Amino acid sequence: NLKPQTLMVAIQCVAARTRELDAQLQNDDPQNAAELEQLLVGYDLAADDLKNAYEQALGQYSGLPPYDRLIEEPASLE
Amino acid sequence: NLKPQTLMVAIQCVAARTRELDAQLQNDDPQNAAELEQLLVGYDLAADDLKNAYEQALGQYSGLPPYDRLIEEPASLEHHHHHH
Repeated sequence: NLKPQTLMVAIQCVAARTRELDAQLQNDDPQNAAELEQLLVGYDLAADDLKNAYEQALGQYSGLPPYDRLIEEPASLE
Repeated sequence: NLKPQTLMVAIQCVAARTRELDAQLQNDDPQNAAELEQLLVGYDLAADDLKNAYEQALGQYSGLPPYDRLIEEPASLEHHHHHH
């Protein structure tokens, strides 16, 4: 079983890549952006599966932050 | 449970973010390098755990790719040549 710290890092990294790829779509060649757009739906499906696993972890383990905190866009970027 | 597809995305996103942090550490004047290194320890630990989970996810005759293919450095596969 994956450790809760692992779930946290995965959640954070999938959220960060999703943001980074989204940010550049506007400038990207439309052909490329369209293909990324489809990859990014796949990222969101993965993100949902990770959330479900994390919610199970929140019922098992203490000392974990709320899900919405993990995926929050960092203040220094917004 | 995590689906195989979810594990692949997680593995590849952790690897991508790891590469981004490594590039920052290699550039001039990394700020808070010790702290970037702390983040990388956690990244590495998650990566190892995800690796183990991915191996667990594979059937005996899986179609899914080797783990090493998921984490390989993209630039390492590129070749670049101008026209003569």
